[PDB]
Amino acid sequence: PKFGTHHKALQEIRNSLLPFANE
Amino acid sequence: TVRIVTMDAEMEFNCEMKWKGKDLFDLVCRTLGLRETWFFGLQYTIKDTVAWLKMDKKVLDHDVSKEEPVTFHFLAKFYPENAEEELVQEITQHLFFLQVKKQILDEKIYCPPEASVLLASYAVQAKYGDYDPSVHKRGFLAQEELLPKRVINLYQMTPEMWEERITVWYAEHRGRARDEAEMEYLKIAQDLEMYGVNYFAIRNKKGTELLLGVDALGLHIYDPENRLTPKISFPWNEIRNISYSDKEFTIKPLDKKIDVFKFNSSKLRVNKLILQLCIENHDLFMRRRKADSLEVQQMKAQAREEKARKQMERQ
Repeated sequence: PKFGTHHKALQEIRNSLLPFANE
Repeated sequence: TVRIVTMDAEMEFNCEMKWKGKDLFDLVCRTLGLRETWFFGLQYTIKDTVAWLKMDKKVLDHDVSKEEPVTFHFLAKFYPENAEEELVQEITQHLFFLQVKKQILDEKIYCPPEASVLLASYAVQAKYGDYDPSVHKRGFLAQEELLPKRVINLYQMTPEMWEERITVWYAEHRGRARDEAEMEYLKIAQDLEMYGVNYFAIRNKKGTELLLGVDALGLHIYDPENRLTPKISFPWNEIRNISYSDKEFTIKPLDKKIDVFKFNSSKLRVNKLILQLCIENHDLFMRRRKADSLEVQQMKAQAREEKARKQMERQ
């Protein structure tokens, strides 16, 4: 799969950034 | 006088007048101690045009400027599918890491925001070694270029907030030596959609403007506004034949149920480059699917002895 064994960290990072999106 | 710029060094060589591209390239690779020469080339730019030094042509005969320090950039021209399975020497792994990190930070290749944070955390581990709260205090990354500007501009976060998020993941990388951290950076980067893709402007037979992508996996056709997701892909082992005649390329799939794809490209010099990238990417695709040559087997044994020699001094 894409980004191999880093899916869990990538999704956690996505969640941490979301409140601060410019939109 | 020829100037050679690598990702981290600048060299000067007393090039002979009757020397060809092969002679200068071989000297650079010998000076660097680099044996995986097939990935690399010497690049130059003249009147807004990216070109590679031809091995079978005289250095001075090329369309390069006649400036006192004739300059070339030593760069990877071809990319492995899986750097962790293919790159043998530490020098090659490091030059790929530097080149790819520069492509991400300067936005040559797109990177989602979350991947940019995880990639930065491995670049920090590679540069600083293990996170140590005694040494790496708040603000230690203030002067580092860590993320693409595109990513910073998508969020309402301060530099300190970005540093904090990167540091969380940096702390998880405890135990990774520099080569291990740089290889984890490449393992993430090599899965990005634009990684290693050479794009060219083309038109289909109805005149529609499209892009051809030539890469380690095969050939890909894109709408010009979306370089991430091909409209159609032709993996190297699914291509029966590639034909070229009078500015027209024809991709003939091995699967009869897939239509033959024809397209045009306007510049002869670019068309020669497209064909060169097709042949060598297809050759490298086949090579990585067969058992290691005796030369590769011996290169791996020597790289293992070098890694163990360096580990003895640290322990």
